[PDB]
Amino acid sequence: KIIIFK
Amino acid sequence: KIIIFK
Amino acid sequence: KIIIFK
Amino acid sequence: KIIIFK
Amino acid sequence: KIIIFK
Amino acid sequence: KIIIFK
Amino acid sequence: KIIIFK
Amino acid sequence: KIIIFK
Amino acid sequence: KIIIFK
Amino acid sequence: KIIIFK
Amino acid sequence: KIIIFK
Amino acid sequence: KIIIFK
Amino acid sequence: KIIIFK
Amino acid sequence: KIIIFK
Amino acid sequence: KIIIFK
Amino acid sequence: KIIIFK
Amino acid sequence: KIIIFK
Amino acid sequence: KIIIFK
Amino acid sequence: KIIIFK
Amino acid sequence: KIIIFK
Amino acid sequence: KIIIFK
Amino acid sequence: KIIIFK
Amino acid sequence: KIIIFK
Amino acid sequence: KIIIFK
Amino acid sequence: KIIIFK
Amino acid sequence: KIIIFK
Amino acid sequence: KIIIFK
Amino acid sequence: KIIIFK
Amino acid sequence: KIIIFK
Amino acid sequence: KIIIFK
Amino acid sequence: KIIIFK
Amino acid sequence: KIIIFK
Amino acid sequence: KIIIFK
Amino acid sequence: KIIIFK
Amino acid sequence: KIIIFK
Amino acid sequence: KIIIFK
Repeated sequence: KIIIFK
Repeated sequence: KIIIFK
Repeated sequence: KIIIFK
Repeated sequence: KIIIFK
Repeated sequence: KIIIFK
Repeated sequence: KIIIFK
Repeated sequence: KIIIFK
Repeated sequence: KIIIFK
Repeated sequence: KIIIFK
Repeated sequence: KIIIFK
Repeated sequence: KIIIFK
Repeated sequence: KIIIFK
Repeated sequence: KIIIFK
Repeated sequence: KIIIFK
Repeated sequence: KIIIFK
Repeated sequence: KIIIFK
Repeated sequence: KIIIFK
Repeated sequence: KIIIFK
Repeated sequence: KIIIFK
Repeated sequence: KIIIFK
Repeated sequence: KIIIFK
Repeated sequence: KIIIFK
Repeated sequence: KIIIFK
Repeated sequence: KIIIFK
Repeated sequence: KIIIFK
Repeated sequence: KIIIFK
Repeated sequence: KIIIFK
Repeated sequence: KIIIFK
Repeated sequence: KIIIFK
Repeated sequence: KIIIFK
Repeated sequence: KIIIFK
Repeated sequence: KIIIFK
Repeated sequence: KIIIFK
Repeated sequence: KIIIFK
Repeated sequence: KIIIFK
Repeated sequence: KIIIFK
């Protein structure tokens, strides 16, 4: 899960 | 989980 | 968990 | 694998 | 693996 | 693994 | 809110 | 809020 | 709030 | 009166 | 009266 | 009166 | 509210 | 509120 | 409120 | 006379 | 006369 | 005359 | 009178 | 009169 | 008169 | 030979 | 030969 | 030969 | 004779 | 004779 | 004779 | 692999 | 692998 | 591996 | 002879 | 002969 | 002969 | 042989 | 043999 | 053999 933002 | 922000 | 910020 | 540059 | 540079 | 530079 | 990867 | 990776 | 990685 | 010039 | 110039 | 100049 | 950037 | 940046 | 930066 | 916002 | 905001 | 905000 | 700029 | 700038 | 600047 | 004004 | 005004 | 005005 | 070159 | 070169 | 070169 | 001349 | 001449 | 000439 | 520049 | 510059 | 500079 | 790479 | 790499 | 690297 290399790049995640929320 | 390389980059995460919330 | 390499970079996390909240 | 991910690469970002300018 | 991640790379970021200028 | 992470690398950041200028 | 603003987000940049460059 | 402002976030930058460069 | 301001965050910078360079 | 956010920006004014004369 | 945030920015003024004359 | 945040910035004024003349 | 006003925002100016490059 | 005013923001100016580069 | 005013912010100016580089 | 010259005026610039950037 | 010259004025700059950057 | 010269004015700079940076 | 001459002016040159970028 | 001459002006040169960046 | 001459002006040169950055 | 090369000449530049900018 | 090279000449620059900037 | 090289000349620079900046 | 503001700008000349030969 | 503001700028001359040869 | 503000700028001369040969 | 990456190669740059600038 | 990365190589730069600048 | 990284190499820089500047 | 070779030249590289910015 | 070789030249590299910024 | 080699030259490298900034 | 001025520039080579392999 | 001015610039080589392998 | 002015610049070599391996």
